[PDB]
Amino acid sequence: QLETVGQIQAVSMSPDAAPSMISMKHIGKVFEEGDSDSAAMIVLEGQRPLGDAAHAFYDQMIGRLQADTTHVQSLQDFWGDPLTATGAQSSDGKAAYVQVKL
Amino acid sequence: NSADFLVINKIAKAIFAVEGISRVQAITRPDGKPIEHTSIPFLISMQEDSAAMGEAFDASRNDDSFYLPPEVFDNPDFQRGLEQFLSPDGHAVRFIISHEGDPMSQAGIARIAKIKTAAKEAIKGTPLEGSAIYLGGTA
Amino acid sequence: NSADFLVINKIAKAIFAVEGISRVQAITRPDGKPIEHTSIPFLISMQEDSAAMGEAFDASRNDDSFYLPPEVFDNPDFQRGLEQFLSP
Amino acid sequence: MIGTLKRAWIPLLILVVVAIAGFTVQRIRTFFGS
Ligand SMILES: CCCCCCCCCCCCCCCCCC(=O)O[C@@H](COC(=O)CCCCCCCCCCCCCCC)COP(=O)(O)OCCN
Repeated sequence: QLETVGQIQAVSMSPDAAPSMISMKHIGKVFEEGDSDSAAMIVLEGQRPLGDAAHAFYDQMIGRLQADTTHVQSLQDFWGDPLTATGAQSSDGKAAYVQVKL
Repeated sequence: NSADFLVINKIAKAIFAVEGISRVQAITRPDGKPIEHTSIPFLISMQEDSAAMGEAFDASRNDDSFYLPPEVFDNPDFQRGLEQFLSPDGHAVRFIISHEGDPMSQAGIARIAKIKTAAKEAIKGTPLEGSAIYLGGTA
Repeated sequence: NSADFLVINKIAKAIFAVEGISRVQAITRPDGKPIEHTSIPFLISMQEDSAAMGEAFDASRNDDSFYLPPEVFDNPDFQRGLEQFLSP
Repeated sequence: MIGTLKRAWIPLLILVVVAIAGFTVQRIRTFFGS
């Protein structure tokens, strides 16, 4: 049916000549992290401030995510590093996130 | 190197000073807040009056002045943050910018040219002048 | 006088901060680049590391601070440039 | 001659319209990216 072929042959949203697409491809290439525009944000939110079990689960999660080479191209930890940890955490400490490049 | 981190912090500040920009994140600002122990009461380093000054400049996140010694590029707990923000050969640095309101409004889209202009005027007259400025994102 | 040269450097930087302007040239900046050894670590002065801050603040041509002590107005290497920029 | 260009005024008007439109289109195609 028409929808199957339309889903097979989908085309990008932005042209290759778009300065933002040029910029995103170049940024991803220079930092050795993929040639795409996609990126998801795995937010994890806790009803109480995120503790050490949260960090253990998060470490396991990023381990499982990095291992899949087919779809996950990279991810910026920023929370598994104490120097940048507070850059991936809400002010009240109940939420944290990690960006994954697809 | 310590010389080109002053220009990196200058770019970070010049971007953070754009209107609808909040929470710029750089290597000299690894969590949107400046690195402690880098403001002016620490470039100057009896002490009980020069310690309260450093503590008043650390409690305010004051980052008008800034210095990071060359002793941090071999600090083993700094390389995992140095790899995220600088290219593996150090030739390119990246800043992660957040907006205040809606990124995809009419204003969050008019802020893109302003971010590029701010970053361009920050390196004017510095040894990084003439560098290529790439701005990717969703807005 | 060293008091008014701070306002002069302030005017130089405020003009340099205009968007389409490059290479402002003033007495406190006689070649579009700030004068060396006037930055923030040179009004401060364990020593070999402070000499590293001194060169890091000059290898970036930083100009967030400027003093230029008052005994440079009698330096003969200064008058030929001071006559080009300030009135007689 | 005017007598013969007014039996073929429709194809001539079509040519001039298509030419102006095509030039304007190939001019506007260049603005994006640049
Ligand atoms: C979005 C695109 C729009 C672009 C185009 C805008 C419109 C442009 C209008 C230009 C008018 C040119 C057409 C001239 C028609 C001439 C008529 C003619 O030559 O023959 C008639 C002769 O009748 C006359 O006497 C007309 C003589 C006057 C012609 C003078 C041209 C006037 C130009 C008008 C200027 C308006 C331009 C507006 C531009 C924005 C009768 O011939 P026929 O019955 O045998 O043909 C029919 C069978 N195919």
